[PDB]
Amino acid sequence: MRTHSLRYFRLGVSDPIHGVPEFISVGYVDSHPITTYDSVTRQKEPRAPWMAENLAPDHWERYTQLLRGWQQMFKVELKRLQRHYNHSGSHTYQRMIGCELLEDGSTTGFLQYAYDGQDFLIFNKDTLSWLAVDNVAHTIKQAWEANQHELLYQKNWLEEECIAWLKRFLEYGKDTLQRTEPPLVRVNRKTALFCKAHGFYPPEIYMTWMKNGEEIVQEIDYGDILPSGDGTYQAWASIELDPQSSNLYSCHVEHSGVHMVLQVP
Amino acid sequence: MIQRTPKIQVYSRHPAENGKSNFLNCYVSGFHPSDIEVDLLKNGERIEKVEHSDLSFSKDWSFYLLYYTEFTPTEKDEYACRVNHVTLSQPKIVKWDR
Amino acid sequence: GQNIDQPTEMTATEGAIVQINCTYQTSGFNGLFWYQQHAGEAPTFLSYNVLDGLEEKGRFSSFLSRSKGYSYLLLKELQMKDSASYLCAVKDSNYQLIWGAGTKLIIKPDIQNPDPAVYQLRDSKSSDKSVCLFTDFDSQTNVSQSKDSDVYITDKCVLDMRSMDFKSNSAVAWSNKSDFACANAFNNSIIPEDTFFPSP
Amino acid sequence: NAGVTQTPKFQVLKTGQSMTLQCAQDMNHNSMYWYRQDPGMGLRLIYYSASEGTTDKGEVPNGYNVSRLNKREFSLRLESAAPSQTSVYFCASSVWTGEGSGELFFGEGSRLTVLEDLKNVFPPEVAVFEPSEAEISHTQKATLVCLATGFYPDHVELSWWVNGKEVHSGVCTDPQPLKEQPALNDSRYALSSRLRVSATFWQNPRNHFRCQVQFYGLSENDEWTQDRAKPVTQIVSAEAWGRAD
Ligand SMILES: Cc1cc2nc3c(=O)[nH]c(=O)nc-3n(C[C@H](O)[C@H](O)[C@H](O)CO)c2cc1C
Ligand SMILES: [Cl-]
Ligand code: NA
Repeated sequence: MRTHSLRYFRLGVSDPIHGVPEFISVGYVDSHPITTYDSVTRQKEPRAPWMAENLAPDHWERYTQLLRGWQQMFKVELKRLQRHYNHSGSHTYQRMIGCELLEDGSTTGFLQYAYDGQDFLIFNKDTLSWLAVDNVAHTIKQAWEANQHELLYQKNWLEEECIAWLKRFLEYGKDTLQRTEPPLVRVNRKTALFCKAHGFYPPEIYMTWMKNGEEIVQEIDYGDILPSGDGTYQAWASIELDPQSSNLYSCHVEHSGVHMVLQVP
Repeated sequence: MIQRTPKIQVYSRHPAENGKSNFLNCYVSGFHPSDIEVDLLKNGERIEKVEHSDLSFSKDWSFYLLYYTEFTPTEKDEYACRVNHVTLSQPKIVKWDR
Repeated sequence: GQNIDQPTEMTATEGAIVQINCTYQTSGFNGLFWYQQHAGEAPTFLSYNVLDGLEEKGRFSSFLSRSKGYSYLLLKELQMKDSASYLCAVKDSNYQLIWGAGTKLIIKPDIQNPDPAVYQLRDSKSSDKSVCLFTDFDSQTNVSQSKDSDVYITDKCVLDMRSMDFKSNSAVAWSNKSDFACANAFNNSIIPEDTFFPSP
Repeated sequence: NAGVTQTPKFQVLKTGQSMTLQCAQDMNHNSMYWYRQDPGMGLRLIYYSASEGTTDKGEVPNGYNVSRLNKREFSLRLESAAPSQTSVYFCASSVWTGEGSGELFFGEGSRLTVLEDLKNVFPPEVAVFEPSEAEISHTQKATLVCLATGFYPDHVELSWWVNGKEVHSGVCTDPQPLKEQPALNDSRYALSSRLRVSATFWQNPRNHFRCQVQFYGLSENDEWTQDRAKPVTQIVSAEAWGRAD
């Protein structure tokens, strides 16, 4: 298979605007949302049909209870942070935990926190320690590292549980996650040459411009990989033309183990 | 506190062809914090029936969202995306360049 | 199905070592707990393992093998106060605890100077019962229940006279029958040949 | 710093009667639990409360309901008690749930016995038997025996009291009661205890020995229609004085 990943995020907001949830948690497999929970609905719900169709109601009931607890814990943790930063107003707290199963069968696992959108604490599951970016984080690092058993627990979760669940979800969603829709690629002039691709899945794609068989990495404008709305993606890359010399330009696209070259006449 | 301003990209689902139904997309990404206002405009006027994905989370802690509406492009009709964020003193308009 | 298995009961000798095994088959794994529960008391936490290996905590060590789905609780230098039930529990993929049924650990005291005897206690003026005490025998002796439905025999009990650093086993037998006598109260038990029977 | 405090320690119930068990923790824990413990099986979760303001069923919720009244308290309700709910109930708490290594902290347990009728509830008869003179001369020690007999259900606490103070050294009480008629499901119970002292201690004529059995039985609200005395919660004791002879 291609590389796949499972990730769960949490967002906490300390003084949210009216209606906006103080707490949101969403899971993803690759780029696909699979689950959602927030402090308004108080329910964990599927966000992909292949998730809903394979997990019975008692599953959603169980994790609804767990997320209600995680929500309270996140509030307490954010209250502690903003008090120790001595910050007024509304601030954000974020968590991301997840794992990857790479093509060669190796795995990775990660867990980190952010305050106001900046790295706050980063777990190292090999040295079993927390990296702290400032002295507020340093205080939390010491409290968490004093609980050695919970660091061992997270290492096991990242390396064993997370990968087991990812494989389970990959099979649930295999029709979606393991498919391939090759790109449709074209060039036009706008003076710069624009190489454009659309209709492809998975979103991972590499487009670049070659001049006379040499890759001019610093002379290329790489567009973002963007969702088209229908489950497929689009992207582009442009290079500028030298009107003082003749050169052979070619757009190169790699997607899901297939390479394409479009030579510009 | 570092706040990140939204990147705003306006594009059709398929390569646009006048008289052929399509979807106009506004992809807003890289912003922080998460509160944001997004409208699609037709000729300067807000389109009513406009859908959007749920708030989404990036690994670098910023957020992103896709706003879209079904439409049929013509030669004369101009489209744009209007976005307000705490990082923007006034709303920013990004026209659809075809 | 998910299940967890541990032996129902184990008996070891004071001062020795005992290993209590626990095997589990679960929907995922987030750690294995051992708890101690003295008779008629609350379970109390002893240990947690989640990666492979052995952790020591005083006289107790806990071992885990995830690939074998196996743990043991190791108790060294056994003392009488270690007599208790030991509960194994696994937290599964959904963070739910699956509890083993418990291992009752029985500790045999080391009886320094056995002096087996059956004594007739004095009658109470408020009771029709005659009461016999089998005491001071070594811990290898087993006390059998009564075969006469009107004779009651309790199991051996270890008492600790702490000032004298002295422990002793005893069992009690009583009845209100006219033919009941301490000389025959424990006839259904295998008792030491040299058990002392004071004259009536 | 009380930990987990649950009540009552003991309760007899008639089929169909309601009962609320209380539980409170003062450890500022977020998660609370109600378990039942029965012979031959592991603890079974009845209901739990992952956080203040939420509860959900465990493995055996039928016949029960709970109230997470606040962060500290988690009550368990038996609205219509059934014989199958005869069990020992444990309340527990943990700092959080949905984490790996955090342990449970347990309350002391509540022993419930549900009966079709209270006609077979009896307090213990308590008798104390003085040491054998043969034991005293052979060992220089003296063993008193206490017998608590004919009680039902097995809701008793036996203690020894020497010169008006409870003692534990030199005491051994059977961990489990004996069934006086082992073949009956409603058999009454017997319990024996020993207190062993030095012969010198026994031979001081002013030393006083008391065996006390607290029995948990009926209360004022329980209906009683039998000819014998209502078997209410009560203390039954018997005594002995040291003998100089
Ligand atoms: C089936 C399943 C669902 C989970 N759902 C969430 C979730 O909604 N949000 C989250 O932050 N972690 C979730 N987790 C991940 C993990 O249990 C949690 O982040 C712990 O805090 C990781 O130590 C889930 C785990 C499993 C096995
Ligand atoms: Cl993929
Ligand atoms: Na119920």
